[PDB]
Amino acid sequence: CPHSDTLTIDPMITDLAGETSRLRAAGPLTRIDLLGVPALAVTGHTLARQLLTDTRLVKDINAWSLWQSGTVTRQWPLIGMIDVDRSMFTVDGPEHRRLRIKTTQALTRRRLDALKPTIERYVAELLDDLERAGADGAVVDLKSVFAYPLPMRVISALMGVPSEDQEQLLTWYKAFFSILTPQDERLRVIDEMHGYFTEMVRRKTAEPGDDLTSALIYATDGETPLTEEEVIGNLQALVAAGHETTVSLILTAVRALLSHPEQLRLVRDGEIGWETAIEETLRWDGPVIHLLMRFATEDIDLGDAVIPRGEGVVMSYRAIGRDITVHGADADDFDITRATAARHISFGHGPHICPGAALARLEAAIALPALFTRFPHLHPALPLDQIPNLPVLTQNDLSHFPIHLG
Ligand code: HEM
Ligand SMILES: C[C@@]12CCC[C@H]1[C@@H]1CC[C@H]3CC(=O)CC[C@]3(C)[C@H]1CC2
Ligand SMILES: [Cl-]
Repeated sequence: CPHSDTLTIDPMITDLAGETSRLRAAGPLTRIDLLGVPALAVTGHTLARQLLTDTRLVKDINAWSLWQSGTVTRQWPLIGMIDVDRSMFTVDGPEHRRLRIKTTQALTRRRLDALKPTIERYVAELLDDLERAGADGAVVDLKSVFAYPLPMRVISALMGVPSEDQEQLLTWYKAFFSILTPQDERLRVIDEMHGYFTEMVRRKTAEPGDDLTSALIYATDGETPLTEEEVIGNLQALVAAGHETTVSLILTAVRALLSHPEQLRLVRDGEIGWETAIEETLRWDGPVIHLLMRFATEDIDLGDAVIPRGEGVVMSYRAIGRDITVHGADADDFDITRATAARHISFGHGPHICPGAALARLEAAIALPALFTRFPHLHPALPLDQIPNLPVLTQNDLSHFPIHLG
C-alpha cells in the first residue's frame, strides 16, 4: 500500500487493527476520508479530553463548511449519523443541559436499581433460549440468541417500546447502520423510524406510563417543557445508542475473556471484579470506533496545528483507547489487571459524555457473570480470530458469534 497524507477509513472493516494503529501513529490529529468526504480525526487521549470541552467545536451541522456549500448532502451514506432531529445530541451550551437533565436523573445508578429486576429476568429468559438452542452439542450463535436481543429489551422497557415492535426496530437499525444499504432505502428507513417514534410520543402523550418517554413528555420540574421534536429526538438517540453499543460491549467482552482464559479465571474466582474486566474491554475493544462529528465555529489554534473554521472533527475513540502515552507500551493488549483500565474515555468526555454509561455497565455486570456461571465450559465453535465485523464504519459491530455450550 502506498503512502498518503489522508487516511481512508475502509467501509468494509477488512483491517481494523492496522487502521487503528495507523491512526495512532499519524495522530494525535490526522486527516481522514469518510466515503470521499474529508475530516480530521482526534486519536490522542489528552488532545481528545481538551477538545471535548472546547466550546468552539459544536455538533450543529449548519456549522459544517461542506454542508453550507452543499457538497455533502443527504446522499452521503453516513449522513444519518449527523443530520438528525433536535436532541441532546445536536445541541451545545445552555440549551444542552435542558435536554439532558431528565435523562441523567433517570439513569442514575440508584434510580436504575428499580430496573435491575427486569434486566435479571431478560438475562435469565435469554439464557434459557441459549440452553435450548445449544442442546445436543449444537453450534449456537451467541449474538442472535442472547447478546443481540438483550439490550433492545432493556432499553425498550425503560423507554416504553411495546414488546411486539422490537423485532421491527432491530430490522430497521441493521439497515440504518449497514453501509451496503442503498441510500434511497436508508433514507426511507430513517423516515419510517421517525414516523414510528412520532406516533409513540403521541400515544404516550395521551396515555402516559411508567417509563422515561412519559417523563420527558411531562415531569416539567418548572422549566420550559420539551418540544415534540425534542422529545422524539431524545427518544431516538436513547434507543439507538442504548441498543447498538451494548450488544458490542457484551460480545467483545466474551471474546476477550474466551481468548484470555487466565483472565476469565481471575473474574470467576473473585480476584478481579467483573466490572474491571468490563472497563478494560471498553478501553481495548469498545463499541464506538469513530464518533461523527464536530465542527469548528472559528479557527482553533493548537500551537503547531490549526483546525480551520468550518472543519469537521471526528473522535476516533478506538485509537484513543490504544493511547500508548497513557496506557504504556502494552496498550494493544487485553489486561484487566492494568492500572489504567478505568481511565479510558470510551463513554466520551465533557458535556456530551454518555448519559447511559451506568446502565451499560449494569447490563454487562449482570449478563456476563450469569452467562459464564450458567455455561462454565462455553467455548468458541469457530476461531475467535475469524469472527468478522459487519460493514459499519463507525461502530464495532460483530457479525455472528458461533459457540458450543460445552
Ligand atoms: C454500552 C456502551 C456504551 C458506549 C461505549 C457509549 C458511548 C457513547 C459516547 C462515546 C458518546 C458521546 C460521544 C461524543 O459526544 O463524543 C455517547 C453518547 C450518548 N449515549 Fe452512550 N454509550 C453506551 C451505552 C449507552 C446507553 C445504554 C445509552 C442509553 C441508555 C446511551 C445513550 C447515549 C446518548 C443519549 C448519548 C448522547 C448524549 C449527548 O450527546 O449529550 N449510551 N455514548
Ligand atoms: C453514535 C451512537 C452510539 C453512541 C451515541 C449514538 C448516536 C446517538 C444519536 C442518534 C441519533 C439518531 O437518531 C441516529 C442514531 C444516533 C446518531 C446514534 C448512533 C450510534
Ligand atoms: Cl506524508
